[PDB]
Amino acid sequence: ISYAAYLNVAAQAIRSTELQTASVLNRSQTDAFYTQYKNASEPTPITK
Amino acid sequence: AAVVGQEHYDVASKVQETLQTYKSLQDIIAILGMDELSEQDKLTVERARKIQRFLSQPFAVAEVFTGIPGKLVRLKDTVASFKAVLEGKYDNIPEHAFYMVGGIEDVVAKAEKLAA
Amino acid sequence: AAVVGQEHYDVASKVQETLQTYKSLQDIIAILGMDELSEQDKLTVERARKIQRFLSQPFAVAEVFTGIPGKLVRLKDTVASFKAVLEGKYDNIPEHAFYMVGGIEDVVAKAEKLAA
Amino acid sequence: ATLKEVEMRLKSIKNIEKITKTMKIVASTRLSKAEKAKISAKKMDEAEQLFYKNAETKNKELIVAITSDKGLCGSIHSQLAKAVRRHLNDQPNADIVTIGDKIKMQLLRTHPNNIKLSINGIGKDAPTFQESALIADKLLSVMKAGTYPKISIFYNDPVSSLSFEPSEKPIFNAKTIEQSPSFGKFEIDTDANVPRDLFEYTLANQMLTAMAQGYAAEISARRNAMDNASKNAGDMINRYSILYNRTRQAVITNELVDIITGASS
Amino acid sequence: AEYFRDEEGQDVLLFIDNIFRFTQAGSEVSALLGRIPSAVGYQPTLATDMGLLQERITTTKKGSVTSVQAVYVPADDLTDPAPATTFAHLDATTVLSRGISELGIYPAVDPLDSKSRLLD
Amino acid sequence: GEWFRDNGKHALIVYDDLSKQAVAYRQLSLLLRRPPGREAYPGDVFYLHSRLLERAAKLSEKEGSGSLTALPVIETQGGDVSAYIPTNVISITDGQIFLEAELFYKGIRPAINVGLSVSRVGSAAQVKALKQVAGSLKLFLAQYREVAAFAQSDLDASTKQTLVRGER
Amino acid sequence: PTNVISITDGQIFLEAELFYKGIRPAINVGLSVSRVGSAAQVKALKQVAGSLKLFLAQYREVAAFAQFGSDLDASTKQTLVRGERLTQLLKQNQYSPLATEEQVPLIYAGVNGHLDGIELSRIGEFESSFLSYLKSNHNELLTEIREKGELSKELLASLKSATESFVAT
Amino acid sequence: GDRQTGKTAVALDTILNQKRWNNGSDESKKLYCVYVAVGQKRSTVAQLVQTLEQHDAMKYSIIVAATASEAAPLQYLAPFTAASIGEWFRDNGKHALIVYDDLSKQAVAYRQLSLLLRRPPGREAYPGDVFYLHSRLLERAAKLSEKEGSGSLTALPVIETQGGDVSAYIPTNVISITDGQIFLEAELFYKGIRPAINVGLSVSRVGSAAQVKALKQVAGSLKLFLAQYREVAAFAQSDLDASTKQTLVRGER
Amino acid sequence: GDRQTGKTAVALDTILNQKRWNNGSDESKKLYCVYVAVGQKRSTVAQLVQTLEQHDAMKYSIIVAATASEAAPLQYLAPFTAASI
Amino acid sequence: KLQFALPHETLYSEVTQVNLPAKSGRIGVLANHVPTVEQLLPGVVEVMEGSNSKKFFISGGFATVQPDSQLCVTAIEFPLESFSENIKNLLAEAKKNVSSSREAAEAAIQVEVLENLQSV
Repeated sequence: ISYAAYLNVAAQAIRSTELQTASVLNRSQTDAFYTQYKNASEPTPITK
Repeated sequence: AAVVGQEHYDVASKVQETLQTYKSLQDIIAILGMDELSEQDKLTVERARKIQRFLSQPFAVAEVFTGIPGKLVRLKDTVASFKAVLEGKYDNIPEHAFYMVGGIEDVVAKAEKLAA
Repeated sequence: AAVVGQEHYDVASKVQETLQTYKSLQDIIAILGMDELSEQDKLTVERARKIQRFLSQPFAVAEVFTGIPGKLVRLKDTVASFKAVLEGKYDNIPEHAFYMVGGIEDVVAKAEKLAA
Repeated sequence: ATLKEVEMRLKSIKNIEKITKTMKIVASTRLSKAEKAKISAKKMDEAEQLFYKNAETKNKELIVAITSDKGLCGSIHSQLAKAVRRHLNDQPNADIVTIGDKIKMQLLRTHPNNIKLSINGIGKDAPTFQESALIADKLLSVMKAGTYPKISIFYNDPVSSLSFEPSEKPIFNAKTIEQSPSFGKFEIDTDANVPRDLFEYTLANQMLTAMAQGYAAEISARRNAMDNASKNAGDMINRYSILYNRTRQAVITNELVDIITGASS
Repeated sequence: AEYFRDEEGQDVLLFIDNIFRFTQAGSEVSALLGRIPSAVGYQPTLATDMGLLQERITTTKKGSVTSVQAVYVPADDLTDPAPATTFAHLDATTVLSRGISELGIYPAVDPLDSKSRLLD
Repeated sequence: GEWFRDNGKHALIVYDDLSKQAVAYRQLSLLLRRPPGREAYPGDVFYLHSRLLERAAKLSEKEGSGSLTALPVIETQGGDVSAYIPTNVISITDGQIFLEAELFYKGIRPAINVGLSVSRVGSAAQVKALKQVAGSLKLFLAQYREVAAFAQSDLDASTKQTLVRGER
Repeated sequence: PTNVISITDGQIFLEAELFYKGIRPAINVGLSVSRVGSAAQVKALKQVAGSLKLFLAQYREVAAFAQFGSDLDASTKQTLVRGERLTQLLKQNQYSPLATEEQVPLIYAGVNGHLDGIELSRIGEFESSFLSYLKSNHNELLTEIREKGELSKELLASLKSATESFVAT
Repeated sequence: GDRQTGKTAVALDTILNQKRWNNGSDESKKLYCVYVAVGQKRSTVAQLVQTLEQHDAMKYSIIVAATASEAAPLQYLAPFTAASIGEWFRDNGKHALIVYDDLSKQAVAYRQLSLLLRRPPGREAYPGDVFYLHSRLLERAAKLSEKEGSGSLTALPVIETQGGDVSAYIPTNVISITDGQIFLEAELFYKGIRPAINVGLSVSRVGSAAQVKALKQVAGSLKLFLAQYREVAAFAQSDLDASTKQTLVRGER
Repeated sequence: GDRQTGKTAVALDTILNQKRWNNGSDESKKLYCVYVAVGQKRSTVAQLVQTLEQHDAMKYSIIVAATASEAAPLQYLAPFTAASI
Repeated sequence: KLQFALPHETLYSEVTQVNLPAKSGRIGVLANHVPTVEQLLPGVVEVMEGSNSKKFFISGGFATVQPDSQLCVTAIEFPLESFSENIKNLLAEAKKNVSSSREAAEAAIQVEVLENLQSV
């Protein structure tokens, strides 16, 4: 796993410790899609 | 209200509000987009779009105009059928399967028709 | 067409359409800038602004009042000049260049003057 | 007729004025969060920049660009498009990763060959580390980012809280980090692969900052635009109001003529 | 007022209520008299009637009447002839408003819509 | 009404609708060939309506402390409050109530839009109790109108608070 | 104008702006109505132009939305694209009428989406060429439409196939 | 333009400016100027008279008066009568000028008379011979030929644009008769330009063979330049090239 | 729709398509067409007849005319007498 | 000095002691330290400006003493984690999850963070 993916998981994991914040949860939840492209042609948008 | 049936009135009031909201929200969708409509607003819009075409039904005198034989849908049946939509029992039915057809039973049948 | 020829008629048709478009987007442009409108249309709009300015020619009788010696250009030349402009070949030069002058050649030359 | 079509159009203009006003207010609300983010992010970035400066690190290639899903933010989308196009002269073969729908659409038109990866669902949200990290993870794998010893990112720097200048910067690849003039004062370790880690880390950390800057410029521009919109609508109100008043008088006159004509007989 | 001015040498101040309703009343009498109602209903003798009224209010060498009139603009349409004719006679306008009263300021007169042709 | 009023009693007379009364006067005038006023409605219709509407009044105590309250009804021509008969009547009347069609559709049935309702005598006669508990209400609703159009996403707490109070 | 409108069985509103826009002859199809309605028009041509009204009506709504430059979903842009092609189809040369036998194919192509595919600029080329192709090859098809004036299954299939064969000109 | 924006003042300045030639030694440089006051407060006119006598110009000028109170037929005949006086100077060949303030109010007077003569109402209820009246009036003011001893009688007629609606029937009718117009822009008048004569909508159709050669040379192309200022300030409300800035800075100055 | 924006031309197009049946043997689809021109100048009418002769449809066409010059009673009577034909 | 920034917010700001768990074991910084780049591991960190000490739980990042004695620490998401058995339950789910899949990395992180929680 890539270092920044690893760290991302670490940050996310670290926010759930026992206590929570909405802004925290918002900072740790994102809805996005890799609208995959190709040299025009688009492989299907795989969710982030 | 009570004269046309308290239930009938309330259902029809809900329909009217739903439609009135939809007409106003068309302007919001027009410039701003549909992104500024909340989930609740979006559900009201989806119901209105379905209702708008649930109203669409053929008539015997548009066998001549079209060919479809009219749908004589009794008042009691209509109150029920519209009530169902509002309850969201047939919000699992496509908008075009509300279009130009009869009552709720028919709407279900046309859902099957689009389905296969 | 075939009264003034198909080629003339085609050239004129495009001008009419272009100018009508330009008039059509006058509202939208005013309420919100051209950068918030489609890029393709923005080219059309810029072309049309040029065409409008191109249409001015000083008068050869009100030379005093205009303050510029008049311009009368051959009909055969005129068709050629507009054809080029519609293909935007020489379009890349100021609105001022297009304004109050004769032929395409004059516009180009006046662009050189303006550039200096 | 005249009267109703005037009146309806004037009503439209009024409603537009109200909407552009409304939009401007909501834009302000959003703007506060946006600016706050840009500060915190930039401070973090500056901590990294301290390294890059002191290291004097420096340095196909990647192009990444960012403009939100949403439009009517002004010319953020198209000023950035123009500035991408300028550096697309420089390297025509560079692979453009388009972050958000507006930059996606415009760049996709000028060259679709470049578009290999594109994202969506970024613009509506305020930038978050989660996005950057995952995008970064995909950037390495999908774009083979490491293959390109040059990476470059485009965003909109919010020059003033009334202006935006589209800007680009170069992300430091692991090759660059290796050969950085000063690197000896900094302690490397054979039990670390600090180029391969720092590259990855600054890919995201820089990108998040770029996103925060972009988002702030976008929302700021939108506020400015929506304010200017309200003004344009006001002018339209005034011209149609004069017309309305004139039209009212005219109707009375036309009606009067009918009465007179009747009376004369 | 003229007895006061001319024959008691007084300065007087003459309030009038709606001069819209002065016009309106005149318009009706005109129509009743069968004279062709001129544009926007108002009497064809609109100008002349104002001329007598607003030139009998003046500074004589004995006194001077001064007149404050109330103009009930119909929909604020100043382009309507009755307001226009009034504004021609008027020398100053004091533009009272409720917005100003709501800023606590009584005098409730608009600061930049109050204008006079005597302020010079 | 005068008999009741004259006896010192009180009563409420609702003239519904003076617009059709106007039409009748128009019919009379046209048939008598007397020229019809502005917007083809008789010229001295103002005089007639005003005469009628001024026979409704709160008499003095030497006149036996009585009244004839009145509430004339004018039918708008598709919400047109500009038109010779509306403008005239608006001038005569002291107060207006302006019902709003949008509100009717939006389920305020009966529908009243209190922005365009006005009272020019208003609270001068009001229940004292009702005065106490209703100054706030005018202001709250006023704010609610302004923040109505800010109810279309990311909302400030103050506006959102106003919006909640106003909707309820 | 009010008086005549009542009298007639239908009204054929024309629009000046659309004339300049290039739909010449220019028909204001929004206000072109027949209160009495249709039943006189070739049976074949009736079959083909069935959803032409729906497409155009949808196009009108869609077009208004589209010029705000607001984000449009693909469904609206299917309509928009289709609508645009239809508009280009409508335009016709002055003093040149077109036989119904050769209007049935063009409407078939459009409604069966073949036209919707091919690009806006070359619609005029497609129209001319398609007709030429039918004149060359499916001249039997044209003869049959002329002769029988209602489309059989065989004609519909033949026509579908013909359009497919010449789909990209 | 719009009344009482010191509409009167523009004319006063002209009469006063030409005081040095009206107190000149050549009577073919002395304009004998006639002020026709139609539809004006008798008090205001009396103050105007005092202004003229303060600027000591009254002795070369006539005042004809048809105040607001004065009878509507008299008001109708008021410019025509004044022009008869004007023609005597003109037919002495001697220079003269006549200012008709405000012919728009004369139109209303003739309207009253016409309506009471039961002539059928024209556009905006103004009688159909309103054109005939104005054209007849205007064409009695002239620069005669050398044969006739070149009798100038310079007409300046002041039209009161209600709401600045210049499409209006009475204004358009006047515009078509008059040689040039001196449109005044109210917004600018208010906005500190005094006098605020917008030059985008002011024209003169034979002025370009009137004023001295010095004022042709120095003033050459300034009309173009300040109609470049109009263009520049059209698009001023974004990017400005140094060329654009130069024009804008010059234009504003 | 708005005047003379090829207002005439729409109608003429119909006449041209009536060539296909009219020229055709189908006499039950043969429409003899009557073009009524009211209030139009002689030159306009003359141009039209030239167009009709050019398309040689002037054999089944009747043009009943009452030009602007031609009397107001005759113009009033002109639609009704065209109807009789 | 020692300066720590984070993407939501960061504050740090000469002879002070930082105690760090780094991809170099544990490192202590006291005043000037050699200029270094160290990858910060998911860590429990103590920072002491003067003798006063503030204790931070850190999600990994980077640590870099600059030559100008600016200890640039960049980390993501807080010693707030000290509020703290749902993380143990989540580690059990995550362990199961490794069988299917990123989940392996997640569970590794869960153990590391759980260890860090146990330390605090």
